[PDB]
Amino acid sequence: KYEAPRHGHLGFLPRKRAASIRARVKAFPKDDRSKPVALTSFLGYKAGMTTIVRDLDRPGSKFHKREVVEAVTVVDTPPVVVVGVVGYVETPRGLRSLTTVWAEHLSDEVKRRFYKNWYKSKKKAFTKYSAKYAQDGAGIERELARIKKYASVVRVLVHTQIRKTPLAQKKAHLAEIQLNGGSISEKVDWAREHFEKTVAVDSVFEQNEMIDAIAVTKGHGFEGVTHRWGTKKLPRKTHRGLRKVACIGAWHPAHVMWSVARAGQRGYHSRTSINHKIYRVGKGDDEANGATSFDRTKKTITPMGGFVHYGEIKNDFIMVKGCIPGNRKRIVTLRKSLYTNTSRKALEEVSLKWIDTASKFG
Amino acid sequence: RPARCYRYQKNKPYPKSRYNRAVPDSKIRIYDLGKKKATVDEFPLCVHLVSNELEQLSSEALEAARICANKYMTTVSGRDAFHLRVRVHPFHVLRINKMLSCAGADRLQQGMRGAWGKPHGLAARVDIGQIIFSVRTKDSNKDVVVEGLRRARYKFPGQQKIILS
Amino acid sequence: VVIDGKGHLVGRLASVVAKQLLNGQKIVVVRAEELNISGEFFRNKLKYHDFLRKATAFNKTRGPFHFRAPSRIFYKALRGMVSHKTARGKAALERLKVFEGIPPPYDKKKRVVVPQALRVLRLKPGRKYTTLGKLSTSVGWKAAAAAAAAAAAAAAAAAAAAAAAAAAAAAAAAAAAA
RNA sequence: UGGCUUGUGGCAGUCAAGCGUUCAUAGCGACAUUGCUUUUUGAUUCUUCGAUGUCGGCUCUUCCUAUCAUACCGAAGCAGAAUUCGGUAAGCGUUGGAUUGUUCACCCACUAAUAGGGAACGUGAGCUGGGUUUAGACCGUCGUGAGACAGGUUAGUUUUACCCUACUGAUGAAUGUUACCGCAAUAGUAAUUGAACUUAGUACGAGAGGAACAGUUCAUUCGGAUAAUUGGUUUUUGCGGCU
RNA sequence: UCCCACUGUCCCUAUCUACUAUCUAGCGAAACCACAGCCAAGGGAACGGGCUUGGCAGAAUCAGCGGGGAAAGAAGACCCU
RNA sequence: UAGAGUUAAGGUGCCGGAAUACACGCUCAUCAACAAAAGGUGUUAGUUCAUCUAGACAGCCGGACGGUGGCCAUGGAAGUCGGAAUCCGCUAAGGAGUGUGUAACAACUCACCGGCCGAAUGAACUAGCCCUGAAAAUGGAUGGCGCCAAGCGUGUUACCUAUACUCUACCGUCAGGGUGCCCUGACGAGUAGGCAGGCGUGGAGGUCGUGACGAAGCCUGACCGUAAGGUCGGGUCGAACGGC
RNA sequence: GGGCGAAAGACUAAUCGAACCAUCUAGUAGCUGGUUCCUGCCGAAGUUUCCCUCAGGAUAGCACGAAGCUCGUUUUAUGAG
RNA sequence: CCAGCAUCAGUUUUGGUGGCAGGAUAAACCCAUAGGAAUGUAGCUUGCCUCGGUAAGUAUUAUAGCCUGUGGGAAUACUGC
Repeated sequence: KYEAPRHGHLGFLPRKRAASIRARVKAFPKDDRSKPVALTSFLGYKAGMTTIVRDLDRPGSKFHKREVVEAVTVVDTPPVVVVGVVGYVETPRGLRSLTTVWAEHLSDEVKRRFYKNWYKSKKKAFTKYSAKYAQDGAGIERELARIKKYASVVRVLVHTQIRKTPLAQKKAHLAEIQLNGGSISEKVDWAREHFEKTVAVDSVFEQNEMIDAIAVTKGHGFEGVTHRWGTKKLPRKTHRGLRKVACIGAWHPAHVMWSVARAGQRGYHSRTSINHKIYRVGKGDDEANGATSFDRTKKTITPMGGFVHYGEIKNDFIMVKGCIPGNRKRIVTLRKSLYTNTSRKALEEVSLKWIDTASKFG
Repeated sequence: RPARCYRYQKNKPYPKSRYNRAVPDSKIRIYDLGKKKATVDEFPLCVHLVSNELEQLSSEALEAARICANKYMTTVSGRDAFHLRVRVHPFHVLRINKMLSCAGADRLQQGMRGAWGKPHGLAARVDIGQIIFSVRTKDSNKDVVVEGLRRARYKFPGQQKIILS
Repeated sequence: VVIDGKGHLVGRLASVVAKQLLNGQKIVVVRAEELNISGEFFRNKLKYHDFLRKATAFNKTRGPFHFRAPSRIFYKALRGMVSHKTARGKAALERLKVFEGIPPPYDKKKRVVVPQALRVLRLKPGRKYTTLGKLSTSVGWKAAAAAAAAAAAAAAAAAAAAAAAAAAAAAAAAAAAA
């Protein structure tokens, strides 16, 4: 009953498909016990990268404040629209509300979405898009919600506004998003001014915190043991056992556990990557790219031309030094970081020195 | 074979000078030690290391206890006021089996058949009541063999009961 | 028959509960954490039935499932008496559910009226002995308010008795003043 | 083969007289034994012929610590520091080549440095078939001989689609219903080290030497994230030559 | 065996391509018939999913993969009459 | 072969029926659950003896004396190396010495012994509960829950307990008295094996009896009770077959 | 038991170290396996002298089946570790 | 027709409770009187030290051990009712 060393990550079991295109995360990043109102996460779309030629954050370096080449995902963040701020409190059973406080006017892309009109799946009943529901009487009793003592974290059901980013569809992408803030009272009080229609981007993301890069990754294949775990080939490479593996079980006992080196789905969950440090926030048009060299390929920010398989960016973006899962077209969900490691390098803006602009190709 | 495995005896007697095709050599160096002269003369006090058990005190450990107590009793004097004996001898020649082996061997050496314990060692019998290490030692002041009976029963299998004689 | 598991030993309550469950009588035990198992904090540490070494990481795929809470001890413990094996056994198991806290506000068989044994006196007896609501702490037992609060719930039950209760009492008093 | 004992024996407690400058135990230890134990090394036909297929290594599927190294502590017949020894404690790290079939045997270059034990040593319907059960032919050694040998040499079969289970991915249905997502009563997880800037030329010393403790950065290596300044592929779509 | 140039065998794996797997129609094999199908400890025809206690174990369905039971098969290759 | 009447071997906190009983006691470690050499201020009892108001014993507090460096091993020996004499002194105590210290002097402490205090203390010897010696790999792994009495000894009491024990009847062959058989003794788990008894097919000397106004058969129901398998009855047949 | 050899008993209808087909032939197996109603009466033995004898069997030990009949508890001594 | 099981009235066999008694015996749940040996508690007096107690006398306040003499009590092993 031996062991051979840990080639590949064990605990992505089961390797379940992330059906919904936007990433979810049950364990949300807990409160900013500093900022009086925030959100927990936000929204993005994966677009492309640039080489930010700047200078180091770590100030005591041997080559301190030199020229530094760096990755950056420049993800488009249009602000999300509220349907209603749901006032989750407690009861003596559990995490149960009392009322929501609706928004009056929603967006336009609420037409096609609020349903589950898809084949081999359940509906919803005729809870369609909004008429004019509970907000008038509901807005005052969320004050009385904290007076219960039985009171929990108040949240807000949101939807996107799409075309603004170059993707042309008008059926919105849904999610609930938790409201953070100072205390339970404050994430209710200041969130009354949030449900009006649209929220702020800058409430959750302060410039130069960190931002944990969760999104939905690509489904690579039905990947075998070589790529999915990390086995080799045998150098004889004949017969049956080329890209196979050896042991799955063991003689004594016959019954093993969930470590075994088999084939199946790779990637494609709502997989969480850790503290990618936020570079800058730029609202409109600032940085460019497009340089005629081989580096890595096919995602170009305002060159001569545009991006391939996305569209040219004329919106409002947030720049994360690092990355975030998906590929082109894929809609992402940027969660914030609860444990912010390094000291916040805010107040002033971070350096942009110069950047190229030409073709990307020949 | 440690002396844990030279304890009891389903080895039954076999010890005569007539009927023996020659014994091996022993370790045994000297019997009476300290005083040769005084048995009960100078020494009205004794301790006997009386057996509880019916063991074979093998000739290996027999010399061992006696020679530890020989080397010890030189500090006080190399003929101090004790009389450490050897009594009952290896009369019996200790029969021990092996080289043995059934199939797949030189000539075949058996074990079961070939039951004869082909004479290897020598052992004394030190049964109930009997002692080897009788220590006739002095009345007043220098009694040294009470200590030297820890050093006697150590180089001896079994749990001997110390009796004042 | 509803009892209360409060301020005595664990095994000498479990035994008494089993003979009552026997046929199919619906005995629910209320409180597990205010019982008392014995042992040290040294030998009864490493191999103990919460999380330390043994019974939490104690499973296969088709295999066991234990606990790391002072609530779940008494539930698992009385499968370990009355087993699922016999038909009456698995039936008798469902007649019992244990609760953390005291959700009934009323006074049933609790302290003064209980069976025999139970409330052992430690004088000449007993230097070392544990308590289930100490042992389970650095095992994954948090969240005290949630379970510990239950005491706060039991309080509001008392309150309901003390009312109306208080009223019939004040009356009863005036009755004898007479 | 499995069982049994521990024979043959390994380890420790340890009788502790000796001998190391004085000095039973800094250290070395005559003489050996008692308990434990199953490793050197085998006693036994108990249990087995309608299969009981071998060794070193590649690859991938565990648990314990009889402990090499990382956290924490104490002592010396130890001057700081080099040197010497013992206790708490299993989460993690544990090299590259040459002699030799080969771990053994035996040597070298470094490096922070290169452990112990079991588990059908994962282990031939994943894998090599060098090590490893027959059949060309020769020599030594033995017997009247056909031929033999407790001695060596030369060539000489790894077939095929997993019934049931372990088991890794993907869908379908159960207290009205339900697109959409937060609790944490619980399940799975991640892991290491060195150098340099610099501390400090300070402690302490005959002389070589140079400790406590900070702030700062980064390089080996792993996984997840990975598509821009890198390196390459791109039969899709375009460009050069010959019959 | 030394020696010169050198080498996907490996370091170090990635990418693209032909054909199929997935999925579908038709006609239609193969030797082939144990009640049954969890694990840890315990007793034991002597290494139990099957027997003792305890922990665990639901069904409609398909794609996968080489660890056990020990497959597809012949009355063992060792070994003696 | 069956229901009662009475109890063995052995059990009663609980899975799972029966004391959370009674009396006395060491001990409470979860002891209960392996292990020697060799060893211990846990904790209790008995016996003998040193010791005691004739001032036990501890702590704290002193006198550390004169002869004197007594003498002698030896290169040197110094109380302080080895070995013997064995005192005087001042006769309310200091030995020719309990321990440390420097080659050693140089230096230091004290049983012996002094001074406060004022009651049971201490060595042996014997017995019991504890306690130290004791390492290995899949999930409790020296019980599931767990127990400090729901442990154990000694003394007692209550409840449970083998087709045996035991009541009486019944089943099997055989004996005796007297046929027809009945009374009735002793035993009756069972494989080989022998004997006896009973059920059995094809066939037949026999063959009458039953039959086309419905035979064997097919199929289905009723269906005695010694284990063996056979009579009656219903739907239906279109010629076969048993009294004796 | 011949044909045949530069040798390997290669070779001869997939059979060759003695082709194949048919008959005598249902050769034979001192060894192994399989083998059909019931109850009752009633039911042992694994021991031996002995064998060119050993998974056997003449004989003896013990109870089969059938007919006719058959104890001891213990008292006086005598012999032998 | 055997076993389980059967209206309604009377009776045996075996054991116990509860009440009572004989064999045979006298301790008791607890039983008289006289003389001699003993020694506990309350109260008083006297002496001495000290603020807290102690010693001696106390048959002359009240009561007893153990033996001897005289006199008087006395339900039960077993067995039956």
